[PDB]
Amino acid sequence: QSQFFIEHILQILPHRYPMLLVDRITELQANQKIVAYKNITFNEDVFNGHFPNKPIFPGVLIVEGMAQSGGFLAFTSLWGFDPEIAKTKIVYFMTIDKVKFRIPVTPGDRLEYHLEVLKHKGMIWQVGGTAQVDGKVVAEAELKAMIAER
Amino acid sequence: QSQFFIEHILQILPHRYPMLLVDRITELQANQKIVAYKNITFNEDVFNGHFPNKPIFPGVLIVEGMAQSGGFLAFTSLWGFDPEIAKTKIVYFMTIDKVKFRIPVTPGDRLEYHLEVLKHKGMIWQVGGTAQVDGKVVAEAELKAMIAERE
Amino acid sequence: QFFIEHILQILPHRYPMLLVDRITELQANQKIVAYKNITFNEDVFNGHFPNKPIFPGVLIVEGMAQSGGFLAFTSLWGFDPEIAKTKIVYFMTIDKVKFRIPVTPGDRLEYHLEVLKHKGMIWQVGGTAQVDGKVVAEAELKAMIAER
Amino acid sequence: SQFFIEHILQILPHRYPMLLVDRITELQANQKIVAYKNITFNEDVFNGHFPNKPIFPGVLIVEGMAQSGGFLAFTSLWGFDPEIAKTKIVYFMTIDKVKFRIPVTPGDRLEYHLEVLKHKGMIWQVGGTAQVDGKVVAEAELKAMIAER
Amino acid sequence: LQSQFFIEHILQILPHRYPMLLVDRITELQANQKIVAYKNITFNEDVFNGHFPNKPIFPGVLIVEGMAQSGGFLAFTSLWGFDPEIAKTKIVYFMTIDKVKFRIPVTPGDRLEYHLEVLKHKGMIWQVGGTAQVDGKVVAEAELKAMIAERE
Amino acid sequence: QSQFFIEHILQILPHRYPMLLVDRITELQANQKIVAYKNITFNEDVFNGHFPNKPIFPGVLIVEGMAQSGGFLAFTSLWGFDPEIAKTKIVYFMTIDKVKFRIPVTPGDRLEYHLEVLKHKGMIWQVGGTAQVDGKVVAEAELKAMIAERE
Ligand SMILES: O=C(N/N=C/c1cc(Br)c(O)c(Br)c1O)c1ccc(Cl)cc1
Ligand SMILES: O=C(N/N=C/c1cc(Br)c(O)c(Br)c1O)c1ccc(Cl)cc1
Ligand SMILES: [Cl-]
Ligand SMILES: [Cl-]
Ligand SMILES: [Cl-]
Ligand SMILES: [Cl-]
Ligand SMILES: [Cl-]
Ligand SMILES: [Cl-]
Repeated sequence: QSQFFIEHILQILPHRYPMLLVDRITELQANQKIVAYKNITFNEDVFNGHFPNKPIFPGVLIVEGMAQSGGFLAFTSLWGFDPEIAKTKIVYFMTIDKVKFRIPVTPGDRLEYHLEVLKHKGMIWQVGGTAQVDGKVVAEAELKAMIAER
Repeated sequence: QSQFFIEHILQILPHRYPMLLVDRITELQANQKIVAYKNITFNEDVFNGHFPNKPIFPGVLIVEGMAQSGGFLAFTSLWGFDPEIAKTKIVYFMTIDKVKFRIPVTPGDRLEYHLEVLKHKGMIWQVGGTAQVDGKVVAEAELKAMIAERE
Repeated sequence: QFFIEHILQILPHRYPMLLVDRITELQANQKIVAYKNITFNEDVFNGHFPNKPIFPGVLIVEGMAQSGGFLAFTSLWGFDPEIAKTKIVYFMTIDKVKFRIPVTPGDRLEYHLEVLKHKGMIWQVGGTAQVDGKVVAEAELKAMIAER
Repeated sequence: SQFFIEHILQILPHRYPMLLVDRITELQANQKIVAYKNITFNEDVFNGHFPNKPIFPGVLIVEGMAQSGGFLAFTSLWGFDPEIAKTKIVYFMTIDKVKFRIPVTPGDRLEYHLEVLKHKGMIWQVGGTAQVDGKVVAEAELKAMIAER
Repeated sequence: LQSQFFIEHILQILPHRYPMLLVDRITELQANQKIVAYKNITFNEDVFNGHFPNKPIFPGVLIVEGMAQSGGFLAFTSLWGFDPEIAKTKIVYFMTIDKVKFRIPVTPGDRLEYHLEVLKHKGMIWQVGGTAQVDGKVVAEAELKAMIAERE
Repeated sequence: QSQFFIEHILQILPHRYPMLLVDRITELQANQKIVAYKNITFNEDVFNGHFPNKPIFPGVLIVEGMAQSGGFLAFTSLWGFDPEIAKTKIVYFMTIDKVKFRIPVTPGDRLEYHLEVLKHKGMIWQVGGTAQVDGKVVAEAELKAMIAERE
């Protein structure tokens, strides 16, 4: 497909509350790129501690959302939307590089992940891109993952 | 004076996690109307139970969100943006009428509240409006809440 | 009576949105009496409100809808956990609700719903929420049972 | 003789999700207390105790009796005094003769019945039962120690 | 029957789940005799939000609960060995708790070690006693009798 | 000093539940290095979703933990144990580089943070190091953080 909602995302990723950080897929081009996003609301538990009276979505969780997006891209590229096969795979994330945070993310923001395949050799996938809020780059990162059996 | 962010909301409304359901205020007209919104994400505890495998933002919480929007409008119309006064006030729901849910709200939606003051007298405010997602009415509601000093 | 275990087999709601603990009375297509205990040990109170525990008015209504939901499921298909696991419930309308007394921890929130009208999966009920014999709230609502 | 959650919050230092006393229905200084905690499915504890079979932890029933006994010990000496309450801490040294007879589930009103067995200085020993609708669901003896915060 | 079991194995034997599964690993196990396990204590636990604000103390009753779960694992395990399918139909219940003594407060950063020994077993009835230790020191003492019952 | 417990960490770091991922500091050298750790237990909410029936501590949270240790070093380096000045600040992640995840971290693990100061000037600190479990490197990373006025 091209558009995947939360119910579809749930069938592909093993992630669940409170670590499923991708609400909807707006664009998906097999083996090339994925545009998705996660809404940022105050009503999230992480905001209880990050930080009191100063709600700021954790930079490491922006990268996690990006990794998740990359993982969905990789998986669908190999087997498409296949819930059955999804249950038998795992995407190990081996490395993270060139991460830069330019603007803080906060409640009310629509955190949009933009990832593209940088390299794919065998079970290894290298993805990179940015996270954006209303058109502006809020962060960037590269990630390398390996695909294996669960 | 017309747009407020989560920090400004925290200084006005007494609500807190997991019952602070307004993330940002986009426009505000004293004693008249207010437009605000709350982002809906899967990463909300309410979804563990509503319902398993089928994330649906609870209709009653959409109404709560509209009430809180009215509350913000009510408080600032009264004392303006005054945190020290807001600090010791709570808000009680008095009545709810003519609410209709038209479209289910799910993760990924930007729930936009549109409230207009139908009548107010002292601490008693009567608002009515809609909750919208991508310009479409997903809910209609009318409510009356009371602002009161913690005692 | 129907205890939490039975309620779980019929209603699709789960933590932290399952707000009915026990069903004390049930009369098909007529009325249902049930309740939910209110204790400080509930997450909602962390935010409603700090230093002043007030059970949310909208949750009192949710508790009434669920009570009504249980009446709809059983009136429709009897106590059938199998048919129940395929359905969910949507709120359609809420009207004429009034809150008279705040519900707080230590209260036994009793739901009293009667059937006003029904047709197919669409049920309209109304009644009150009571604490120690006094009406703390009134309400009318219409909900729809659907295939998830 | 009757304290509601706000009063309880001013005396006990416990907070969510460890404040296990909702209301105090009876209190005789140096003698006894009767209080209760409502049990509802809407409690986080039930997610794991246990999945598909909600049962209020027996050790949490004891904790509730401890908190009640500590509330008794404290108010007996200083009464309803929020200010002093902040300068003291009632922790427990021992717990004994505990027995569980009936499982406590969502829908039950868990009533704590503690009495002062003996006390000397800041060391108080209470004991009694946990009851649901008139029946004994548990019994226990505890020895608290009141010290400076 | 092995002597070391990790969380993956504990999850298959005990029915407890978040936030009441209080045993993270088993370091030694001896059928009908004893068990040594532990639970890591971190600030990132919901219980510390209210016990207590600004002064995180791991609840004494939870230390006891942890010892009971250890004894429970030992009991079931001594009887059926590592049998997940059967474990799934049994459940251990507290019958009594006696001689509980709290000696030292447990706090975030501590490794709460459970040392339980079988004082008497007879069918589904098990009486165990032991201590909760932190860095070699006894922080708690307890004794309890449990029952292995049917889940239905 | 050289060792701080949870009560000291609370008075310095702005992080609270569920994002305070450092439990104890075992070694600290002003402007040079720090060794701290966070206990890993199944009794953590994060494990409900990462992942069901297969608890693994999130790699990004391991880095976050290293960042917090660095932040604790940075602050006490410039102000010592000063709770009054500590509450007038937060820390912002600026960059992360060279992170390798070698071994999965699970309940029962004592996640040890080893960080050294690579560069530092003003409120800008650059640290790098590893996260260890029973003396084995389970991860590596470099990061730059900034201590900023709460405003
Ligand atoms: O160690 C694991 N790493 N990654 C799992 C995983 C799987 C997919 Br599919 C994915 O898109 C991503 Br991102 C993952 O992290 C893992 C191990 C077991 C399970 Cl059941 C799930 C995940
Ligand atoms: O320190 C204990 N209990 N409570 C302590 C405590 C609580 C709050 Br509230 C407080 O502000 C402070 Br000063 C305390 O020491 C304790 C003392 C002994 C054991 Cl064996 C276990 C716990
Ligand atoms: Cl950050
Ligand atoms: Cl709904
Ligand atoms: Cl209300
Ligand atoms: Cl139990
Ligand atoms: Cl304790
Ligand atoms: Cl990971």
